[PDB]
Amino acid sequence: HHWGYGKHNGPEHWHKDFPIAKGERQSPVDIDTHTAKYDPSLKPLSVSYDQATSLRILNNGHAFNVEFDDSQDKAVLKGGPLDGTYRLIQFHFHWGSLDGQGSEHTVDKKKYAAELHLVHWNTKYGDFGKAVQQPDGLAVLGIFLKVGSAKPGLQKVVDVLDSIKTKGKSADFTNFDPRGLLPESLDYWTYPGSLTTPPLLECVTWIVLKEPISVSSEQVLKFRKLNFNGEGEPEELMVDNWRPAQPLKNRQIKASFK
Ligand SMILES: NS(=O)(=O)c1ccc(NC(=O)Nc2ccc(F)cc2)cc1
Ligand SMILES: [Zn+2]
Repeated sequence: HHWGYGKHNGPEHWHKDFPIAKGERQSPVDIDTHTAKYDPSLKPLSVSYDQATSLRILNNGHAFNVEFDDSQDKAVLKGGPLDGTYRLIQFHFHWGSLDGQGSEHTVDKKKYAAELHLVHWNTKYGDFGKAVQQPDGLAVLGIFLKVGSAKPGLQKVVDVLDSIKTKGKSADFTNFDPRGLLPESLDYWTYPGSLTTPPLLECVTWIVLKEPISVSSEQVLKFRKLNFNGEGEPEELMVDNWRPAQPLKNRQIKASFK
């Protein structure tokens, strides 16, 4: 039927509806730290989220998205490998059923418990729908989560999850500050890639931070109580909503740090 993360509709099946799944710049990938090349030409990452306007949180049946007002330059990503200004439209996470898996990117084959994706689109293309049709249309900032101490800036997200348990549920989520989800360092790896879910469009400049954030076991346990299904349908826990690493093919991962 329609795509997902189960035995019968999971990542190994996606290529039948989305042939680009076997394309030349698919994501995620394994980041081989010893093979990534330090690029001294990479500019400092500029994360400008002080005027962010969060609107809503939505369970879309695959993950949950915290959506932002992207009709003005309010929360933007610039610099690093990017040319121009990319506006924040939403963030979401991928996570595991167990602490030993859940991230999409891996680092020297290591899987983290989850991965945060802050999705931005290039303002020169006018809107998000146009941007995903362009090779430099999106910039996604990826941040690994490990289980340890709680992340205080994540708790407001965790506490609203009871109100969006099932597919199609949304709730107001204003005045949330995404700066509270960032690690101390903005050192990153970067490569050209794709959306990690269908339609798997090859429109993403990936910027993956070296430094993970820590979240508590209670925080990630609350992610795993979410449902892929809609209300009134058979319950399937929303866990392991990650795509495994894809072949790097003709790409070099660049590092901003030595
Ligand atoms: N996991 S990821 O690469 O960050 C990502 C980000 C956004 C989407 N897709 C999305 O938000 N909307 C969308 C809808 C229709 C399209 F044709 C393309 C994107 C999928 C994966
Ligand atoms: Zn994602």
